[PDB]
Amino acid sequence: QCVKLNDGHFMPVLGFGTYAPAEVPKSKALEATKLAIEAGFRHIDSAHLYNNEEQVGLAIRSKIADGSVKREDIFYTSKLWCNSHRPELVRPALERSLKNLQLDYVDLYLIHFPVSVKPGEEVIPKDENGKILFDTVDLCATWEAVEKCKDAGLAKSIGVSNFNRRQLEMILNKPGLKYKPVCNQVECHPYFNQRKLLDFCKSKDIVLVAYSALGSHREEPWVDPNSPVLLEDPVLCALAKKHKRTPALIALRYQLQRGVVVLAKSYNEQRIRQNVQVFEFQLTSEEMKAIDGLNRNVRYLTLDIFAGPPNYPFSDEY
Ligand SMILES: NC(=O)c1ccc[n+]([C@@H]2O[C@H](COP(=O)([O-])OP(=O)(O)OC[C@H]3O[C@@H](n4cnc5c(N)ncnc54)[C@H](OP(=O)(O)O)[C@@H]3O)[C@@H](O)[C@H]2O)c1
Ligand SMILES: Cc1ccc(Cl)c(Nc2ccccc2C(=O)O)c1Cl
Repeated sequence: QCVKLNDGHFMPVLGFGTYAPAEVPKSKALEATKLAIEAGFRHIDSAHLYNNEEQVGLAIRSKIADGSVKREDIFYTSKLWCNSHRPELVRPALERSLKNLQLDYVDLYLIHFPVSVKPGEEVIPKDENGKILFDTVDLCATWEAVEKCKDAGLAKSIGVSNFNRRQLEMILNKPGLKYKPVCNQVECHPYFNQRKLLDFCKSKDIVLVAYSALGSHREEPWVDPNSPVLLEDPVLCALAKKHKRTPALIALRYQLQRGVVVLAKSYNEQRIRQNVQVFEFQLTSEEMKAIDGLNRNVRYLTLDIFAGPPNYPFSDEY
């Protein structure tokens, strides 16, 4: 149920997504994460950006309090947001997440997105024309500061998110590198299966962690409603009928069988319980190949909001 990371720690291969659209009230993240843990999730994904770490930590700590799990059974990821890329601000951001969580360490701390914005409590600062107030930070300098968080024991493992290949080689080839990224958390699903980036990550012992593995929240204005609905896919639905599963389950199983660690968000008790059944069955080689054909280079989360600056990850081929 776990993949060994390039730093020797273990990451459960199914992870619970906690991000939800802003309209969802904060209290739902607490109850959803508790259900997820009860249902069998041990890997929990959050971030400063999500504004739920107080609730997600309470949920985690509640299931420790009631004897469900031990701290060491839980793999909790946080992420450094773009307003704290500056080296001096990286540890303060990690310590703020920890005080919010009331946890002593995160199992994994990621650079969330490689484009920096102006420091300040505003996660998306903007000028009067509505344009983003970008910042100028050496991402290698950011990484050195993330590394010291591992030195200090505040983050068991460290990694990146939304990095392309050239950005991974920039970390990888940096002089004096102490710690490789253990993972690169990116959008990945049968409509955007990241085959090329996945093959690169493997080459460097970097785990690819798939987000929007189920086709994403589809929340406007982040995703176009005219994009195809992954979970309405004819092939996924046929494999669902054949296996007596669901299309979400097919989508999730596909990643596990190609060596991708897979996130899955849901605030619904029924589907939270359904999704941990990804371990109960398996796809054949021919079904895997059919799902491979579904690729349409369809990115749900383009994050145009942050395009323009060079660090914008999604302009390269991969
Ligand atoms: N840049 C980043 O690092 C980044 C970006 C995006 C996401 N993420 C992270 O990774 C997670 C990925 O999820 P996501 O939020 O993009 O969405 P997702 O996991 O791809 O899909 C979530 C959506 O699918 C629905 N769903 C869940 N289980 C289902 C099931 N069994 N059957 C049918 N529908 C189901 C959910 O509705 P219900 O809640 O009603 O079930 C919700 O509308 C996020 O929560 C977040 O932790 C990271
Ligand atoms: C503005 C901006 C820029 C980059 C990312 Cl990664 C995000 N993050 C998300 C955007 C939409 C939905 C979910 C997220 C997420 O990171 O989970 C945002 Cl809000």
